[PDB]
Order: sequence, then structure tokens, then C-alpha cells
Amino acid sequence: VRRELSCEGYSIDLRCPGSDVIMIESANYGRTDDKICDADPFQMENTDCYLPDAFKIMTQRCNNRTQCIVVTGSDVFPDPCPGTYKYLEVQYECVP
Amino acid sequence: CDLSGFVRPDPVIISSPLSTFFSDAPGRNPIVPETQVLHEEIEVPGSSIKLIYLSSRTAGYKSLLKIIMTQSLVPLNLIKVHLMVAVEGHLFQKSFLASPNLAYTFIWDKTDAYGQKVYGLSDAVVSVGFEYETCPSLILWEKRTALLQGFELDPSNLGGWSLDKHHVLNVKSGILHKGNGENQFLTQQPAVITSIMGNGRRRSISCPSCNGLAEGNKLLAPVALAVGIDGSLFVGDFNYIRRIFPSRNVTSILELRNKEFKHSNNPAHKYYLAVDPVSGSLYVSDTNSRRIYKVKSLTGTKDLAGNSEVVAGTGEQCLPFDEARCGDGGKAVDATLMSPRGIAVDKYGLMYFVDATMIRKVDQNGIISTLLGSNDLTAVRPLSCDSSMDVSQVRLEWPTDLAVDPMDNSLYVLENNVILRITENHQVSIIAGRPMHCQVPGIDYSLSKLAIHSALESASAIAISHTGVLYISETDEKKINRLRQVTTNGEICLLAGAASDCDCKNDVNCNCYSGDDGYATDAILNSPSSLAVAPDGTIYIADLGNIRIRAVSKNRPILNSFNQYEAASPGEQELYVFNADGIHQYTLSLVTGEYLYNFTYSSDNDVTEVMDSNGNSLKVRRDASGMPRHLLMPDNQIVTLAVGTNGGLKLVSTQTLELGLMTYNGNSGLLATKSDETGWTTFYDYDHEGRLTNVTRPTGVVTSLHREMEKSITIDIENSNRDDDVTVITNLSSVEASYTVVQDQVRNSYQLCNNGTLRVMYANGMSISFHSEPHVLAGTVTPTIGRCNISLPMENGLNSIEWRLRKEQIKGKVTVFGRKLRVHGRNLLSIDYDRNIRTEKIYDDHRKFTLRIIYDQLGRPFLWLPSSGLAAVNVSYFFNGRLAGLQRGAMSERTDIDKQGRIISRMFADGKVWSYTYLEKSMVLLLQSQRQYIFEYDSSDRLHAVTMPSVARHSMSTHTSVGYIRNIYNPPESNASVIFDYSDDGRILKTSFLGTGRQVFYKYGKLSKLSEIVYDSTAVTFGYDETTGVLKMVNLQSGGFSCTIRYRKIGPLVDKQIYRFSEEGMVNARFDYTYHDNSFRIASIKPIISETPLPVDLYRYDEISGKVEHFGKFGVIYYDINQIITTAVMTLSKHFDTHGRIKEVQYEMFRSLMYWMTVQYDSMGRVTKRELKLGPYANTTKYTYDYDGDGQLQSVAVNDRPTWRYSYDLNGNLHLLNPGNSVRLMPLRYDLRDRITRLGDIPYKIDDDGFLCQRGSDVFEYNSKGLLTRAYNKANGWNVQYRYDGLGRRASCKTNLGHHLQYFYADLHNPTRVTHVYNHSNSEITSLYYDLQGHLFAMESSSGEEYYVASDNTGTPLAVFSINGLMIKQLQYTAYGEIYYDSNPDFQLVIGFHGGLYDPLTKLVHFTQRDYDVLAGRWTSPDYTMWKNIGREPAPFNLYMFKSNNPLSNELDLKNYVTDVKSWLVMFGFQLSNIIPGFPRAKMYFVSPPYELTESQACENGQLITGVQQTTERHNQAFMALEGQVISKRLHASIREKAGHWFATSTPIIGKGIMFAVKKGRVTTGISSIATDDSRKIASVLNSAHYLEKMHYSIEGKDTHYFVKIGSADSDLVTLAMTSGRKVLDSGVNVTVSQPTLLINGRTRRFTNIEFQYSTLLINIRYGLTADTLDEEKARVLDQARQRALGSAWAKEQQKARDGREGSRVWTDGEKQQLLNTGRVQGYEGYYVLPVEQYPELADSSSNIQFLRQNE
Ligand SMILES: *[C@@H]1O[C@H](CO)[C@@H](O[C@@H]2O[C@H](CO)[C@@H](O[C@@H]3O[C@H](CO[C@H]4O[C@H](CO)[C@@H](O)[C@H](O[C@H]5O[C@H](CO)[C@@H](O)[C@H](O)[C@@H]5O)[C@@H]4O)[C@@H](O)[C@H](O[C@H]4O[C@H](CO)[C@@H](O)[C@H](O)[C@@H]4O[C@H]4O[C@H](CO)[C@@H](O)[C@H](O)[C@@H]4O[C@H]4O[C@H](CO)[C@@H](O)[C@H](O)[C@@H]4O)[C@@H]3O)[C@H](O)[C@H]2NC(C)=O)[C@H](O)[C@H]1NC(C)=O
Ligand SMILES: *[C@@H]1O[C@H](CO)[C@@H](O[C@@H]2O[C@H](CO)[C@@H](O)[C@H](O)[C@H]2NC(C)=O)[C@H](O)[C@H]1NC(C)=O
Ligand SMILES: *[C@@H]1O[C@H](CO)[C@@H](O[C@@H]2O[C@H](CO)[C@@H](O)[C@H](O)[C@H]2NC(C)=O)[C@H](O)[C@H]1NC(C)=O
Ligand SMILES: *[C@@H]1O[C@H](CO)[C@@H](O[C@@H]2O[C@H](CO)[C@@H](O)[C@H](O)[C@H]2NC(C)=O)[C@H](O)[C@H]1NC(C)=O
Ligand SMILES: *[C@@H]1O[C@H](CO)[C@@H](O)[C@H](O)[C@H]1NC(C)=O
Repeated sequence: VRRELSCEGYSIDLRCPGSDVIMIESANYGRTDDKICDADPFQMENTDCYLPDAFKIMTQRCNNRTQCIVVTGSDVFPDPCPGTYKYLEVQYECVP
Repeated sequence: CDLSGFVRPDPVIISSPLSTFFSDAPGRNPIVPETQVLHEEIEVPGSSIKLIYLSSRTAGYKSLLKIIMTQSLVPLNLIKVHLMVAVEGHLFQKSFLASPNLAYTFIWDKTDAYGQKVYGLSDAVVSVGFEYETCPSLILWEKRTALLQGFELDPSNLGGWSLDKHHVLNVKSGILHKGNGENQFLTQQPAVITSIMGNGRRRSISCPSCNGLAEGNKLLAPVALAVGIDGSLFVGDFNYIRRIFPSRNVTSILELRNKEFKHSNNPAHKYYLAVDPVSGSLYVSDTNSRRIYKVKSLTGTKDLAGNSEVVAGTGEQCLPFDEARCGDGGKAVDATLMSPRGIAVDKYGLMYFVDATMIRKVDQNGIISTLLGSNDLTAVRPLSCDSSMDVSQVRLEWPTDLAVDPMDNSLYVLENNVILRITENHQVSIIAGRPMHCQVPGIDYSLSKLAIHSALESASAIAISHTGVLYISETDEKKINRLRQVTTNGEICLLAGAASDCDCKNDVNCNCYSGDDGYATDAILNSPSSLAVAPDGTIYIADLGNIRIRAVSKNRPILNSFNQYEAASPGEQELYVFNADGIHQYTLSLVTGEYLYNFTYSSDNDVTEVMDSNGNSLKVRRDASGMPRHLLMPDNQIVTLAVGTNGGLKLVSTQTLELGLMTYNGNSGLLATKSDETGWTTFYDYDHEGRLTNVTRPTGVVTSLHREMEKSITIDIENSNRDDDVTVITNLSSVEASYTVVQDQVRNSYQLCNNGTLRVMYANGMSISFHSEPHVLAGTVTPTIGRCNISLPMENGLNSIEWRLRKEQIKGKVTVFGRKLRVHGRNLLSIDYDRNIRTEKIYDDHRKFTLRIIYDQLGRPFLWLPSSGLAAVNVSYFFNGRLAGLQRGAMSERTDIDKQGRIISRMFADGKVWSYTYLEKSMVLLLQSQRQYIFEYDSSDRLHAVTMPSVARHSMSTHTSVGYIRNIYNPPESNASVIFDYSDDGRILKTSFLGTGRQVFYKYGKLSKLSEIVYDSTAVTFGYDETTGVLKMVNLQSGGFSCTIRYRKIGPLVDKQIYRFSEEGMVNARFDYTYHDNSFRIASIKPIISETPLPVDLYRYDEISGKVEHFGKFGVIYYDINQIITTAVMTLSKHFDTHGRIKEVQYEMFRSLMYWMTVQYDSMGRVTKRELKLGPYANTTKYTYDYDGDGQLQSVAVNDRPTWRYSYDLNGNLHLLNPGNSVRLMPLRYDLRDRITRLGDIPYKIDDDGFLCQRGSDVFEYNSKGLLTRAYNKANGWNVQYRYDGLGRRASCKTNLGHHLQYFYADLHNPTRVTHVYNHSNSEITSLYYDLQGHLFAMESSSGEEYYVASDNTGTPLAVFSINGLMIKQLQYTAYGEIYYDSNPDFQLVIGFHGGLYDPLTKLVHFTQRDYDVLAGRWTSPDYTMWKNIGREPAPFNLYMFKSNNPLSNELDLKNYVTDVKSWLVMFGFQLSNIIPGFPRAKMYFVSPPYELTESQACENGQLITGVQQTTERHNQAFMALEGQVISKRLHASIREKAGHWFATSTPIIGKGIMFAVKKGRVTTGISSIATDDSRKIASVLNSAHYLEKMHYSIEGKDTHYFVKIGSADSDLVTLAMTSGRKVLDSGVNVTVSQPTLLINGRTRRFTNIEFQYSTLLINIRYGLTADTLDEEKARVLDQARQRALGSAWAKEQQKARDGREGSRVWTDGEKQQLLNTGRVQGYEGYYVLPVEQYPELADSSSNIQFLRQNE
């Protein structure tokens, strides 16, 4: 298992060695912790912000690829909690 | 007489700067240049608390006031100039005659008119008068104010000295006087803005509940302000006039019936207030009612509407052209007013007011008149820009506010954005503002700090303080809403009100109210209408737009609910608590909140006990009068204190040691002399002003400080021994204190601004701006650097670092203190401390790093809990808080202490125990193997001798010499001395090896940086840029050969590196570097070797951690602490265990495993098992390692079968081994000095310096620098020559067998790392690639070939794989690095054992500073620098043994126990050095680099000579601090360390209490009270002598210094009480008087000779009468040195012929035979290579001699 995390507006970079390809294990766009991605008091107001389609979006964009770049924002993901400063948290593997 | 248009006096007043500067290390540098202050210290045993002396905390340190009253041009009619100075009741008066550039400097003794001491800060009133020839009776006067520093408070009362941790607060002046010498003038910090009345909401017109507390009390419209004689603030709150009492309570005193709620913000209904200073009467003037009123009762009666009485006006508005002149000449009550505006009341009680366009008077009798008489348009002349005209010539257009100057008694008028002054003599002049008369091009130079040259933008109000300071309110009502200050000198600056981005009147979504309870310059005001100055100097603002009254106050500590004062030091992370009298109660941690120090006093408030957090109490035992007797240390040790009759601390001593001996200059308190236990006496000289002028040392070195006090204060710093002249220029203004540090043409600028900003503009081009903010915990009283904006001279050179502080309060008490580090709006790290659970959480913003540090009940960190399942680190402490033990999983190291606090035992987790026994200054260290080391010490804990288990005794000594401190190490039973000569500042000057005569000379230039290195016939020069001061060139010159390294820099960063050679065949190199935008990160490296461009290597990083994500063609992946290096072809996986040690390496190529290694360790971290598979189909080999009782490698087994055996001497010398692959056991032999003599049957030869000389037939030639220049074997027919650069790195390798390689160092972070190799036989370049641990893993050729290297745990290459994944080379090494198997010997590998450069001919592995012998298993030379710290840290040691005879494991150090945040971060791949500019990079060196190499990297860092440079460094270091508290990771006792003193001090010739100075080769001596009679005899003889500069030599082991005296020895012979022979003094010093006869170049000469000698130090004096005496002695000493150089060179040449070794010159069979029989060769003579005329220090050097015939 490999881990990547990026705050809102920043890209997440996934890379596999040689000919190995990405396989998405888990993904979430939102907020599950009060300490991750520091901002105004309004950031820590919601630790139960989940996007069910985050796994589907990451799977479609990154699976079977040597590398993947995804921006943590409104251009790629819907908003599961407007007003709360979000982040994209992903767990993945490199398979043949 | 009438003086109109006459030149007014414009004096320039310069006050002596405040003592704000102190030293970071008073023991290293006691001189504070800017304030000419001496900052000294005395370290006491048993405590970390020091005794501090600051020369500014004395009576002798006077206050200065330079008054320049006249310039180069003098007015025509001027005849006399008068001066008046008023300070604390004193009145100095002096008359002078008119002269160009006339100036006087006033000296204040810091006393009042009653002769009593004045403490804190005082105000001086300077009056300058101009008497003209036209009128001798009248004098034109001008009053100006200046700030003078008074007496500083003495907290500790220890004879002028203070306790390091003991502070005091001056409550009246607002000054924090710290015991360490730090002074914090709190009132000089940024001004604070607060709301004293109003809440931003309007009250009802009826004023219900208006009589209560001022704070938060609703206002309607504050249009006028006036301060009463009581200190009360009268508020013109539109409808009502409300009085704010000093008790902070409000009561309505007068109601105005003509005011309606609708007209609140109407300018027509605006009225003006004024307080009469005579009687506290309040005058009201309403423009709308056309009258002036006086408040009857200031307490407020029942009927408030009728509490006023008419002073002037009837109520009717009179026409502009009135016949009766609106009632002028008669009673004011009966008169009529046009429109009364601003009112001001004179000192005499005279009332002045603005009436439409004129100024009218109302005298004591009640008669109205006109001061500025209008309607006289004919006599009116337009406003003169320079000259001052009478009231009659002045016309006023739209005048508003009016105020009296309480210092001048002059009237100030605010008229159409121009402030004018009406003097008592009725003279009018422009004070502030630029009229249209001389707008453009009135001033060609444009911008200046003067008020006359600065235009006023919509001014509304004016106020004048008692110090004559004018405050101007400016309101545009849109964006301009500010308060400006005009000082007595005429300078204008912003005091309050930042430029608002938003429109206050037009924009609806706007908030023009901010900055309250913060700094004034940052605050945003809204429509300021009126101003008033409080008695304490605070400025009140009628902030009409925000319906509030705001106060701009001096930054001061406020009395809390507990009747206590609080101040803090964020840099030291401390909070100081003082009582109501400013007496130091406690010192708490600013982070932890735990008590660090508790102070208890006597009945007379004299400090008697300092109790630390650990329970260590330092008691001050005192007399009934408060006089100190002694100090009772925490270990119950008595430190005797003797205070002299002058009140100065005379003696500080223990029962054995004399820690300090001092003498003072009379009753001034100025420290004259200071002596220690060694007898080293420092002499201090001051001027009559008490400013430090000279510092003389026993070395003869004098540091001089010269002050030139003009418009700018310049301090010149000079040294008698160096050409490093430093000059500091100080320019003090209203906005900032400007400093310029000049070294030749290299200028560094420093700016300390009033807003709290510190700006540095380095000569290199880089600028740093530190910005202050009030502390989140301590408040406005302590400004903190929370922002740092960096600028580099490049395209995208703007960088920004930020510290965001926060707090969590539960029930009014601090629970959590958070700190977040940010770079360009991104959080990198957060350090939060939770006081409730005592944990310090350090965490990343992306779940990558998490560390928790647990603190005990005493507030000490004891447990480090890391993430990723890593082994936790825990520590033990003794009762006194000293570190007892350390533990990291299974690894532990504990100690036991004495009742005296000395380590008696050392326990390891494997059961190993070391015992420490103390017996009469000697310590015996015994190991369980019964190996014994005896360390003999001084009273000062400095080594005298070291006895090894072999019973061989090594001896050491240190002595003060002429211009330096000499450190001598003598090997067992040998005279072959190893000497390290250091300057007074601790810089290396000379390294000498007396055995063969090896010498390395270090010279320092004009920038106080390394300029030259001279050894043998080689000269290395360091060139610096004349303007930027950066290192531009490094050139090595050895005869014909020249090696030049040139640099180009972007600020302090290298962007270009050039390599140039003078040799025929040698190729040149160029490396171009680029940096990532808005960072200090290297983005690319572009090499060009032999004019052949190579591919660019790109570098990619993680912006949050600094982790290298991509380098060249390689990509890096990080997971926990493990790393993966990937390519489309290869994957290199590195796995680390819980202790951060490598456990598995995996090298895959084309998805196939090429190499894998597994390392296993014991409890102590020693390698016990290693499994290796070299190749995809090869078998796996298991290696098992066993260690002896001392952790020395005993045996190595291959697949559980014993193959190698190792045995050791009592000294740790490897005396038994199985060489290479052999089963045969070979013995090694050693002499008394631990030098190898035999390896089996092969004899070894090590010279008298400790360097490898021969191994059988192999001959090795090491230079003075310790570098192998040549190696050959005549029998085997091979020869190898090496070339080195100026930084001590190997540049080339050339053999007689065709081999020729060149080495290049392109890595700026790893300067000793070989990155490129040029091969001359095929002309191809090899690029070397290293992993994150520094091990070689890949290679790339310029031909297109790619190689993949398999390296072990030590960085040793074991296998090479081709571009097609095929193993082409496989190597097998023994534990000590000897190759026994090589599958392909033709494939030449540059890097060998332990990552060094291996040579297959010599069998040596090269590391930049040392060479390692693979056959013997030891180094080829000793590291003599080991002797410097072996005394402080005693342990088993050997000068030659490799890695403590454990070659496969990482060297055991206390750094293995991770107890600091920066070290934990490094493990996780984090590189803070890449994200935080200036942050120290973690050193990746096996062998320490040479002095010049480490110096070339650190020279770009800012210098620390001056006080402003040290202030800047404190700002930088405090900004880079991570943990709130750092532990002292030391399992050894603290030793008092002196600069350049390594060993036990020898009795000096220049005795204690004797002054010795050598200025321009001339000797001067002085005598103090403590000096003995025999020491005074030496001083008397040495006085007026001339020293032979650069002509001092080491002759027969003696440190000889030559001197000359012009005259007769008769006078000096009477002093010595001898005629001839040798005499022994009380000190033991030998005095030898003789009359030698010398034959120098055919000339015979006889003279008297007096010689002073103690041990190796020899001082020689020659007597003569002629002027040529100095020139004759110079010619004599050089001829005698030439004889020594020639004698030695011919002897060495004869020995080379005898040994069968190659000589310096090619001799024929006849020439060689002549040399063997006679010793000399006919026709041949020795000549100097480096000229003796430029290099007199190499006059006796045989290595600087070449044999040549007369043919040349
Ligand atoms: C600075 O620059 C210098 C150049 O100016 C440079 O010096 C040169 O370095 C290269 C590389 O090391 C040297 O080349 C080597 O020469 C070896 C010597 O072999 C000679 O002798 C044999 C008879 O005894 C001849 O058969 C052989 O002929 C071959 O080469 C001819 C070219 O001259 C060619 O015309 C022929 O057709 C024929 O092919 C030759 O005259 C040579 O053995 C060596 O080859 C091995 O190494 C290569 C990689 O370096 C491999 O690609 C290659 O396959 C070889 O590996 C095999 O041998 C190794 C050693 O025994 C084993 O470790 C390998 O596992 C492998 O063994 C297998 O294959 C064998 C058959 O191929 C078989 O017998 C085994 O059983 C096993 O199955 C290589 O070509 C060159 O001589 C140097 N040049 C000069 C002018 O000095 C210097 O190093 C540079 N310095 C630095 C610091 O960079
Ligand atoms: C680090 O913590 C360990 C506990 O994990 C300490 O080990 C204990 O030490 C005492 C002696 O003071 C022994 O009696 C116990 O048996 C040990 N506890 C156990 C069960 O592990 C250790 O002393 C600490 N290390 C240091 C040097 O402070
Ligand atoms: C170390 O001791 C040796 C021997 O005492 C010194 O060498 C002698 O020096 C004198 C004077 O220069 C010569 O006349 C002798 O011929 C030398 N003796 C021999 C045979 O070596 C040497 O100078 C001393 N060196 C130091 C560093 O003091
Ligand atoms: C003063 O001079 C005497 C005589 O030259 C020195 O004493 C000699 O020192 C050497 C070396 O320690 C001894 O081997 C001799 O036995 C001593 N000779 C005599 C005759 O006393 C003495 O060391 C000198 N003083 C100092 C402190 O350097
Ligand atoms: C100040 O005003 C309060 C009402 O707000 C009143 O209770 C108190 O007595 C007054 N205190 C003084 C200073 O007299």
C-alpha cells in the first residue's frame, strides 16, 4: 500500500515503477480529521465530510496507468461540504 | 531693534546611542563596537549561571550630546553663538564666537542637580542662540530636545557584576535590564493603540447613564479634545462636554443647547476646546454661536445647560469689512466675532483664537485685540519658503486648529495644509507643509525626511507635547486617515494610521476600525477630528468616524491582578515576573509554563538564592550591609568573593582555582584588568567619556576602537596583528537607526525601524526583512518576529517564511500553545504544546510525520514517541537535572556519578562497564579487558599527559606566544612535536610537525576571511569580490602547475563553478546551476568538460518537506523511513529497521533481481549477520561477525565456517589477521608511538610526523598538508603522481603505465563527492550517481554506456551490471577492505572501500583529509585534532585505528539516540534546508573535510564583529528554532574552554599583571598591582624594543622570537641584577646574558644578547647603537635560517640516495656518489622556490629548497 494526500486546489501525484500500473484501494475528497490541511476555525467544524464517488473518480482516472495527476478541487470533484476546507486522501497499489 | 528675515539657528543634536547591544559569547568576543562597551564573563563551577560585567552599567560610562550649532557657511552679521543644556535640573551655559563648523560636546555624569544618581532615560533641553552685530542686546533662540541614557539598575549587587539569570525592571522608565547584559528599552518599542472611550455605536441625545466607566461608554460625535492640569481628558462629545477622570470614570460637565442629533457630523457645528495652564479653566468656542465660553464648575452641577460663562462675542457675525474692526481695543464680551475656531492658552494665561482668517488675543484684563491683523492686503507679501517674516506681512487662508508649544511658548496655526509658528517676538515661519510658492521645481533632490519638504494631505487637527513634539491629524475621510509626528529636529513620520485599501465614507461593505490592542502604525483610523497630549506623552485621537477616543501610548508593562509586572524573551522562550517595584520574582517557560528560576531576597532586597527547576540552589551569602562574602554552589562548593574598597569585585576563587582577579579605574567602576588561573591578564583602556578604546592581550595583540561623533557616529575597529579594519557608521533619524558595516569596499547595511522591522541588505545582493507582531501569550510588551521576507538578486527571487502563533484558554488559564511554520501560504510543520498532559506534538499537514515529546513533572523532555512504528527514545536524569542515561529500544548507555558530580561508571546494554577513578588531578579509565588509560590534568581540567595501556606516556602543553597561542603535543619518548598555533579569536594560524619539518601557514585578509594557505613550495590564494565580498577564486600555485577554481554567485548561492589548469594535457571544466523559482533549491546542473557539453540533470522536490523526488533520470518514492530509487529499467529499494539502520537492500533490473543484501545487528548496533546475493542466478552467501570484550571485530565466518581471525594489542593495534583469502595467520608489529613496523614478513616505515613513508619496496611521498603527492616502486616499475586543488581535494591521478584520470566535484551540498571523472586514454566522461545515503548506485558514460552498481551497507561497490542487466564485475572484500576476489580486473572502478578513491598500486583508499591502508587495516596518518576534545570526553583511543576496530558497523555516537525534532525529520526524508532558507544542512561525511573547504562554504554567512550583526543573527537563529525546549545531550562534565587553548598552560614569560603590546613592530609594556618584581624586570627590559615581524622560527624545538634595542644594555642589566651567565627567576624563567660573535656573510659582529626562556618559549633581544641594528638582525636571522634550510635539504637528499629512493633532482652516477661521500654536490646549491622576500616564514623550510647549477 502507498499513500498520497493533497489539500484543496493542489494536485495529487501517483507514480508506479517500471511497467507496473496503479490500482486504487481507497479514496476520499472531503474532511475526516480536524488537524489535516490547516486553515481558519471553519476548517475543523466538520470531520464527517465524505464523497462516495471519490473512489469511482480516482479509479476511472488512475487505474491501468503508470502515472496519475488529479487536482483536489471543483473541476474534478463535486462539493460534499461547502464552506469546509477539503482535502483528497488516497490509498493505492502498483500491480503488473 | 527689529530682526526680520534673519538666519535662525538650525542645530544638529547627536546623542550617544542607548546600550542595546551585547555579546552572544562574552568569553569569545568581549568587545561591543557601536556602544564601545566591554562585555565580560566568569564561569563558576557547580552551576550554569555565570557572572556578567557590562561597562555601560558603571558611573564612568557617561552620556554624550554633540551639538553642531554652525555649518561651513556663517551669516554675514553673526558675531556670537550662545549654548544652553538642561538635564535633570542642571543648567550648562557657554558663550562662543562666530566660526565655521562650530560644535560642542556636552558630557552628562548621569546625576541630578542635587548630585543624586538618575536612573533610566532622561530628556535634555538644548538652546542655541544667535547674536548679530546689528543688535547686541537681543539673541535669536531655538529650543530642541534630546534623549540621554541615565544609570542602569544593578540587580545582583556583586561588585558591579550580575548573575546571568537574574534580571531587574525599571518601572518608571520602562527598561528591562537582564543579567546577561541585554537591555530592553520597552518605551522605544512600537507604540500601542487602544480604545479609551466609545463602542462604535451612537448614544441618545439626552445622555442616559453617561456618568460611569469610560471604556465602552457610548459617544455621539467627538469633535474636540483637551487635557486638563489634573491629567483629565475633556471630550467635546457634540451635545455634551464629558470629563474623563484619571480614575477612568466619566461625568458630564456642560450641555450645549444649540446642538441637534442631525448635525452630529456637520463641520459648521464643530467646536474647539482649550485648557488654561495657569488655572485649569476649560474654554469652549462654537463657530455656529459666534461666541467663546468658560466652564464654571469642572465637577458638573445640577443644571448642566447653564454651567458656562461668556468670555468673548455677543452672538452676531460681523461683516468682512467692518468699520469698528469687530470691537477691537475694547472688552472681549462686548466685541463681535466672525467665526471662532481653534483656541490656545499661553503660559502667562493669554488666550488666542482663530476668527475667520485672523488670530485674535484676549488678555488677562479682558481686552480684545488682533495678533495677525487682516485687511492690510498692500503690506501683505506672499509666504516666504526659507526666511521668517513679521505677523503684518502674513495673510491667512482657511485657518482651523490652534495650539501653544509648552516648550517654546510659541503659537502654532493650522492653515490650508500648512502649519505656521508665531514666536513670542511675533515672527512667522512654515514648520510643516509645502505651499504652492515653491512646489515644483522648488526642491531638486525631491524626497527628504524634513517636514518643510513634505506636503500635508487634508490636515484636520494639531497637538503639541511638553517636549515640543508636534502631532498632525490628516483626514481625507476616504483612504487617508492618519496621525503624523514632527520632532524638534524638523523630521516628519507616520505615528498612527495605516493606508486603508477601502473607502471609509463611500464603500458600504467597509470596516475602517482595526489595530486596537496592537501596534499604532498597523491600525486603521476613521475621520480623526481632534488631538490632545496626556502628561505621560500619550496622544488622544477623536476618531469621529468610529465614534471612539483612541490613545497612542508608549509600549509599557501593565500591572496585573496580582500587582505584578511581566516581560518576556521569545528568543530564549522565557517569561519574567517582577513585583510592583520591578524586583525579579520568577522566570517561567514561555512554552511549558513551568517555573525555571525562583528568586529569594534578604530584608534589604539583596538577592540571596536562585533556585532552578531541578532543585539546584545557588546561594549568595551576605553581610548585614548587603556585601557579598561567597557563593554556595548547588554541590555545596564555596566560591569566595572579594569586593574592593572601590566597590568592585576584586577576586572570584575556589579552594584551588583563581577564577577571576580584577582591578578598576578609581571609583568609575570601569574594569582595568582581568586575570584567570592561567595567569592570562587582559588590559582595558577607556577615554574620559568611559568608552572602550583599547583591549591588550598577553600575545601582544591590541584591538583599537576610534569614535568620530558627527552627523553620523563612525566607529573604526583596528587590530595590531591583522589588516581586517572594520568601520561601523550609525545614522539615527525619526523613522529608523541606520547601520553600515564597511570592510574596504564591501558594505553591509542594517536598518532598525520604529515599526519593529529589522532590514538587512547584504553586500552579496540578498536582502532579509524581519517583521514584528505582538506575542500571542505575552502581549504588546514583547514584539516577536512572525514574518520573514527574503529577496535574492534574480528573476523570481522573492521568498517568505511565516510563524503563526495561537493559544487555547480554559477558565482564563493557558492550556495549549501552538506554533505553525509556513512557506508561501502552505503549512510545513506545527509544534503544539499541551500544558495539561505535558506533551509536545510536532506534525505534518499531510499525515507523513508525527512526533510526541513527553515532559516530566520538572518540565524536562524525557520520552520521544515517533510514528511509522519506530523505536521510542527515553532518557534518565540525575537529581541535579544532568543527563544520566539514554535508551532507544534494545540499545542503552547509562552513567553513575560521584558526590562531586564526576562520572565514576559507564554501563552499556550488552553488559560492558567502564570504571572512572580520580586520584590527585589524574583520572584512570579501566575497561573489563583490564585495558587502562591514565589522563593527567591541570587545575583548569586541561590535559598534561595521557598514559596508554602499553604504559607509553604522551605529553601536552599550551603557552602564550608573540601574536598567537602555541599548542604542543609530544609523542612517547620523542622530540617530534606536533604544534597547532591559534590566534586570540580562535582561528588556526600554523600547523607544524617538528619531526621532519612539515608546516602549513594560514593567512587572513581585509574581510577577516581566509586569504592564503602556504605549505612547502605551494601557495594557495583565496580571491574575494571587491564589492560583494563573496569568494570569487581559489588558486593553487606549485611552481609551473596552477589549479584555479572560480565561482559566480546569486547572493550567497553558487550559479557557476569553473575549473582551470595550466598543464598541457589537463582538461578544464564548467558547471552551470539554476535555482527553482522563489526558493534556494538547485533546479539544474549543466556540465561542460573539455569543451564537450554533457546532458543537464534536473532536480524536483516536494515543496512541503524538501524531499528530493527526482534527480537526473532517477525518481524517488518515500514510505515511512524507507526509500525507492526508480527508472524505467531499475528499482533500488532500501529498507530500514526500528532504529533507522539498513536491514534490506534490493536491486532489480528489467523486473529481475540482480542484488539483495540483509543486515542484522546486536543490542549495541554492531553488524552481526550479512546475507549477500551478487547476480540473479548466483548462490546466497551468509557472513557472521563476532566481537571481543571491547567491541573489536574478533572473527568472520562464511556460511557458518570460520575464515577470518583478528586479534588486538592493549592499545587496540591490530596485531593478528588472515590476509585476503589466506588461511595463514599473519602478525603485525608496532613501536612505542603505535606506528606500524612490520606486516608478516613485509617491513613498514612511518616517519617522525606519523605519516606512511614505506611498505616494503613501495615509497610514499606525503606533503606538509598531509596529501599523497607521489608513490612508486622501483622493483615493480610503477609510479603514480597526484594533483590537488586549493580546497584540498584530489584533482588528478597519473601513472607511468598510461593511466590518467581527472576528478570533479559538482555537488554543492556534498563538496568532497566525486561527481564526474575524465579519462584521458579514451577522452570519455563518467557521471557518478549516489543514493540518499551517499552510496554509489549508478554510472553514466559520455559514450552512451550505462552501469548499475551494487553497494553494501558501508558504501563499498561489490558488483557492476551492464545496460542490458548483465553482471560484468564482481568484487569480494575482507572486513578491513582488502580485495581477495575480482571477476573482471580490467573493468576499472574509481570508488572502492567505504566510498573512497581506491588505488590498486598503492593499496590505499583516499578520503579528502585522510588515507586508509587496506593491507594493515589502519589509517596512514594520525588525526592530531583528537587531542583537542579527548580531555573533555575521555574514552579508549588510538591515533591510527579504523572505526574503533569495527569496520562494518556505523561508528557508535550519542547521535544514535534521536532527541531532537530536526534529527527525527531527517530520518523521514525531510530536508528543511531546501524549504527554509539558511537552515543548517545535515552533514554527510565519513571523514571530516579540511579547514579551507568547510570555511569556503561558511564565508558567505553574515559576519559577527559588530553589535548590529549579532542582533541580526539572534533574529535569524530564533526564527529557525523548532522545539520549545532542547536537552543537553552530553554524558560528560562541562569544562571551561578558552579560545585556542587545548592543553595545560605553561608558566608565561609575560607574567600575570604585565601588559605587553606590539604595535607596528614596536614593543610597549605596562605594570599592574598584582605583578611580581621578577615579572616587572622582564617588562622593563622588553619596553621600547623592536620585534622582528614574520621572522620567528622553531629552532631545536624552541618557539624563538627576535627583538632589537637601540641603546646600551647597562640600564637593563641593573634591572636584571646581573652582568653575564644564566639567572633563574621566582617563576622559573631563565635569563641568559652573553656577548656573542657571529660571522654572517663574511662580516664579523659582536653585541650584547639578553635571552628570556621558559620550556619551549624563547625571547631573544639584540643590543645595538646604529640605525641599521634592525636590518642587521633581520639579515642575521635569515642567514641562520638559510643555513638550517640548506643543512636539512642536503641531509634529506643524501638520505634519499642512501635509501635508494628518487631524489628532488636527477643526479648522474658521479653526482650521486659525491653526495653519498661528502654530503654536497660540486656546482650545485640550494635556492628558494617561493621567494624568502615575500615569504620570510619559510626561511628555514627544507621543502622550499631546490638544487640547481649556475646554468639555471
Ligand atoms: C579509461 O579508458 C580505458 C580505455 O582507453 C579503459 O580501459 C579499457 O577498459 C575496457 C573495459 O574494462 C577493457 O576491455 C576489456 O578487455 C578484456 C581483455 O580481453 C582481451 O584478451 C582476450 C584473450 O585473453 C581476448 O579474447 C579479448 O578479445 C575481445 O576484445 C577484442 C577487443 O580488443 C575484440 O576484438 C574481440 O573480438 C574480443 O571480444 C581481449 O583482447 C576483456 O575480457 C573485457 O571483456 C569483458 O568485460 C566486458 C565489460 O567490461 C564485457 O562486456 C565482456 O563480455 C567481458 O566479460 C567477460 O569477461 C569478464 C572477465 O573475465 C567476466 O567478469 C564476465 O563475466 C565475462 O565472462 C564471460 O564471457 C567470457 C567470454 O566473453 C567467457 O570466457 C567467460 O567464461 C564468461 O562466460 C573487456 O573487453 C580494455 O582492454 C581497456 N582498454 C585499454 C586500451 O586499455 C579504462 O578502464 C578506463 N578507466 C576508467 C577508470 O574508466
Ligand atoms: C526507558 O524505559 C524503560 C521502560 O520501558 C526503562 O526500563 C526500566 O528500568 C528499570 C530501572 O530503572 C528496571 O527496573 C525495569 O525493569 C525497566 N522496565 C521495563 C520492564 O522495561 C528504562 O530504564 C528507560 N531508559 C532510560 C535510560 O531512561
Ligand atoms: C630532536 O633531537 C635530535 C637529537 O638530539 C636533534 O638533532 C640534532 O641537532 C643538532 C643541532 O641541529 C645537530 O648538530 C645534530 O647532528 C642532531 N643530531 C642527530 C644525529 O640527529 C633535533 O634537532 C631535535 N629536534 C627537535 C624538534 O627539537
Ligand atoms: C633553565 O635552564 C636549565 C639549564 O639549561 C634547564 O634545565 C635542564 O632541563 C633539561 C630538560 O628538562 C634537563 O634534562 C637538564 O637536566 C636540565 N639542566 C640543568 C643543568 O638544570 C631548565 O629546564 C630551564 N628552565 C625552564 C623552565 O625551561
Ligand atoms: C465609576 O463608575 C461606576 C459606574 O460605572 C461607579 O459604580 C463607581 O463608583 C465609579 N468609581 C469611581 C472611580 O468613583
